[PDB]
Amino acid sequence: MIQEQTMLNVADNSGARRVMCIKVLGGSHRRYAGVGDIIKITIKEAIPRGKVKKGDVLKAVVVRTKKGVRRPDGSVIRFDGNACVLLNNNSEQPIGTRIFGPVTRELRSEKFMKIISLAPEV
Amino acid sequence: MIGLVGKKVGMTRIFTEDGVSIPVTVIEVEANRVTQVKDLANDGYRAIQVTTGAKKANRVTKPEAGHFAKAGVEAGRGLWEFRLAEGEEFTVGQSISVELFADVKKVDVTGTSKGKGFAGTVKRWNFRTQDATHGNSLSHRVPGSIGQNQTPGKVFKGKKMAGQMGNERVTVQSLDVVRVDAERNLLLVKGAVPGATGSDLIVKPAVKA
Amino acid sequence: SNIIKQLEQEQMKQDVPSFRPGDTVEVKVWVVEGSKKRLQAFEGVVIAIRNRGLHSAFTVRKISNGEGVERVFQTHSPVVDSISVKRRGAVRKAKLYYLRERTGKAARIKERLN
Amino acid sequence: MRHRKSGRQLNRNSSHRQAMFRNMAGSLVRHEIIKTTLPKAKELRRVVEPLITLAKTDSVANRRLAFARTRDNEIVAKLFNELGPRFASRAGGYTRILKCGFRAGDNAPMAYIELVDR
Amino acid sequence: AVQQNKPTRSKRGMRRSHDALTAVTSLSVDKTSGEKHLRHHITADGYYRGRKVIA
Amino acid sequence: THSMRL
RNA sequence: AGGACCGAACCGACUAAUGUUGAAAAAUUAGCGGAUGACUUGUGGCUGGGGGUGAAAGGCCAAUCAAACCGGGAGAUAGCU
RNA sequence: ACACAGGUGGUCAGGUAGAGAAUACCAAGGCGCUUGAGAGAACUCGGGUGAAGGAACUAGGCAAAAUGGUGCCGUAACUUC
RNA sequence: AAUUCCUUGUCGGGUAAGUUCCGACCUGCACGAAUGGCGUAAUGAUGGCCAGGCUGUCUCCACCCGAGACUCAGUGAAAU
RNA sequence: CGAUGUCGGCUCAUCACAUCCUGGGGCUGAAGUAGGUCCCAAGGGUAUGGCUGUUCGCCAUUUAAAGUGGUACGCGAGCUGGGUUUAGAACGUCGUGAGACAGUUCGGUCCCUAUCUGCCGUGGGCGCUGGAGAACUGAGGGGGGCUGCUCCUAGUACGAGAGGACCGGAGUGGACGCAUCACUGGUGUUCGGGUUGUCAUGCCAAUGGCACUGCCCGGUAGCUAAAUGCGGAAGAGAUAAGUGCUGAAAGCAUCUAAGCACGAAACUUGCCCCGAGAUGAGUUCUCCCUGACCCUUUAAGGGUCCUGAAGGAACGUUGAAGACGACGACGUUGAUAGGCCGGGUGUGUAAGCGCAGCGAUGCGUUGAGCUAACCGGUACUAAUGAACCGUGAGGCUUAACCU
Repeated sequence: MIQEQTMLNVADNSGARRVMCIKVLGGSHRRYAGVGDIIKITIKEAIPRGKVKKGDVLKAVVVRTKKGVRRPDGSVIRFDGNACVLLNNNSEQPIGTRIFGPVTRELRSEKFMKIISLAPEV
Repeated sequence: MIGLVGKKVGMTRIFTEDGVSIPVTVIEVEANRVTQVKDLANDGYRAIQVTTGAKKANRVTKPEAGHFAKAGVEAGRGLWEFRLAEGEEFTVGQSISVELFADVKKVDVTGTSKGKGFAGTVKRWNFRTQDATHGNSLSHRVPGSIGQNQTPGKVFKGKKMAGQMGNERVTVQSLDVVRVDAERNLLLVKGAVPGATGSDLIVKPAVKA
Repeated sequence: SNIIKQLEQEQMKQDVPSFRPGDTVEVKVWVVEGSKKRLQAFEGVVIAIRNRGLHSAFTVRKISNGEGVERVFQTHSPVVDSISVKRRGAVRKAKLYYLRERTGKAARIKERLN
Repeated sequence: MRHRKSGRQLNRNSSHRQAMFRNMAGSLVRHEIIKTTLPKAKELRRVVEPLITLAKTDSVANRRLAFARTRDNEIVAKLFNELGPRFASRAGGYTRILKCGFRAGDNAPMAYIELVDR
Repeated sequence: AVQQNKPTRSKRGMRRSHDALTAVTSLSVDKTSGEKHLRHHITADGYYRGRKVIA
Repeated sequence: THSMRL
């Protein structure tokens, strides 16, 4: 349940420490973003040597949500802190070479298979 | 074909072996004994009249008791009628059991929903509440405006306003029938059917198939 | 009624081990990746048990690599395989959400030794 | 919307409602019959019958529980010395509601509540 | 929130047509004392269903 | 006095 | 020491909600400002209508104020209703 | 104008905690506020809590939420020192 | 600019985006030196803006607790 | 002008079509993808923020698309009150001045208990031609009608290559709506526990009152959304723009004049709901009443006595039904409500007693004690015999049959 003006932690190491969601992409009037959802973000805090600089507008995918994900047996997986992986604007591939923290098995599709290959837990 | 009349007894969930937990509603579909067969001769249309359960011996009035004991059935709670689509015959007195849904794949369930009573427009019609701070005066969940001005000069019929919500007949359509248990007269459907636990449900095969 | 409890007793498993809040527990669950099925272990701390018969669940909290993960488990679902109660906790509450508040050395609990 | 709910509000908050039921249960136990309104008497049934249930098993913890419910030692004395042995064969239903006209002052439906001994 | 012109006595009586009191159908006769009382109410004499409960 | 049509 | 600080009584009246044929012809509730002073209050005096008084708003002068209230010119006058 | 939620000066002032005449609970003392009984709809009033988010609301962080005591450590620009 | 019409002047900062804010330039419609000019520490129930915390303000409302509204008995207005 | 409250925002809308998107076509300087332009089409949909009082606009990021208008520039007896438009004050300018400014700037009381129409719900009376209990047909009315992305065909058709489909299918989303709590949660001042201050129960222990539920921590049932199932359609008929077939008038040609077939989310149905007050008041099934006599203007008459039937209403216990009515269940030939019993659930190892220690406290008894609305049972208590209303075969005329 990431909406507009939600501050997200950043799972990869593109350089952003903390970003802000500015639109949940896909569909008109859409409210929220889950783990399998692309959003547009802007960067509020960056690392001084990183790739992305503070004040850029690009895209991310959510990887951890405090609202969680509900598996088909009814089980929920509620992380602590909302987290995203920064993607490119039109390439839609991750800008990081590594990924911190665990991610979710319901992210497993081709491009995010390239994401979860770097992931230490799925 | 026809439908069957059952009683809602709670919701449960079926754990299938692959992992997926199907949340089911249990419908105890008892034996429906046919009471009257309406045909083209007397009625100008063809339909059957069924009953289920059993009332007490003295609660049944004399007209109902004569109607039941006219043809071979014992008195149950309420009479119902299904409209017999062109080529099916059910003899008077025949108990119809639940394997009719052991044939079929999808089901629509008709019931009287739970009554919320006199509900306001925010609950009844999903109206957006007015701004709950910023100066608002006795007007948070009020409906707002209900008409334009002098040119209509009247509220149009079918205006969404506060009123009785619930306690009406609604039909939920195309539910997956999960299990037909003839040994305990259980019918289990996937999803939420209308009504409180105990209200009568009319269970038909799905027509939007 | 007698029907719903009957279907619940039909669905439930006969074997499920006895644990309480505070118990450090490994749960092993089935996962699928196409045709290939796999077992995966989740070791954490039981911080909530919701007893309802068939609908019983339990919440296991595990501090993963940097982060805090939390998973509820349907206790009678077939997606779980084993619940090995590794360590026994000595709390005196039934729900332990202050561990969701706490981190680190403040988030540890003494052993039961009943 | 009160579906499948119990407990009457009686136009009193929970402190007033609990204190009034404590006082009314003390009056019914002490006098063996009192006269009140009708819905107050029905909720008084729901209050005062678990005390006579508690009065059957005599123990120090039961005396202290019945003290926590009544806050009068005369009431727990009369309970555990009279209504414990008197109702020990009876299982449930120690009180009887009899409707007695209407109140003169405001036209309120009156009723007697008594124990089943008299 | 005020009337535009006065309502007639005709429209007054029509509204008060539903204000009419309903009398009780009948009272009961107790088995022993034989005095009249409401249904399911104790008598003014204190009898109820053949049983004196209150002096 | 905001109700007056000045 | 202080027209010093925090804060009760006390004096005030910044904001919001309620009240709007009010509980009240200016209040209540929760917060708010001053609170040893150019403070506040009791009691008694003095200033009176083109006059008083005014840390000045045309403010206040008995619920009345760009000239009070009462009685009198006076049945003013009204090309207006 | 009311048996009116307003106004009105001085004197006395106990306990426990508290810096305190604050505030909480009590004493002496005095009251339950001159319509009540049910029910437990919309909506309005006074509140309590709220997943995920956290000013995206709005003229405006208005209102609510939060901060809040004592002791010690520590404390920047600027300054009329 | 409490002054500036044209006008949201133009440039820079803050913002993903800033007719308001901050710093500048002067083209001052129509500043300007006791009807004072320009700075100014402290103050302010003062006007404008930004940040942290915090939140039902809001996304989007949900439930609960009391007082009215509702029903019953007594009394019993009002504008129009 | 003995008053028609005005800009913007909010809430709620509704219509027109001069159509933004979706739908169907003609022409193209239409190879494809994508466009352009024009015709038909109103069923549904038609952003969120920054700035500004703003509408508008500019910008950012989307979307299938972010339509143009009417409705007192819809909407203040529905809310706000930023602008504007009272009284204070100030700036610039004009004036000797009082003052003034479609020039700014700061601040500044938004009243009303709904009689009638209208609308949303909900009943009482009477009618429907003897009365009653049910089940329906269905005139009519209402609701719903949105759409993306990915895959397959197929990287084929087309195209130098870049690129890249029509038609048809399958899945998975967004927004919307209905339903329900099985799950995930919220609430849970009626359940359990911790804990601060104080008062009381004589005191210790243990409890209780008050302090916003004192502050808190979990939480049953209900209710609910963020949770979970479902749905928009496929199909049919008649069409619009358009496309044709045969075909004369006009020996040819020609979609039209005679005739025939296609053709859209629009129209009528199909789906869901209300629905015989549909006064045109319908249909079917069942039950119930099978008495004597008087009077007078012997009339669809009035009266007396006896019987009150089916059934209804009242009364009570009440309900996941409810403002009140209504609706549903039950009334002892009985599980309707309370209690009681067992379980479930919640909280976390009660009180007393024993032991350890100087004591706070710990351990054993002990996953104890207490458990609201849940579940299955149980007549222990209250649902009293009854009385009340409702009658006694139900008009005339004509037709077709049967004694």
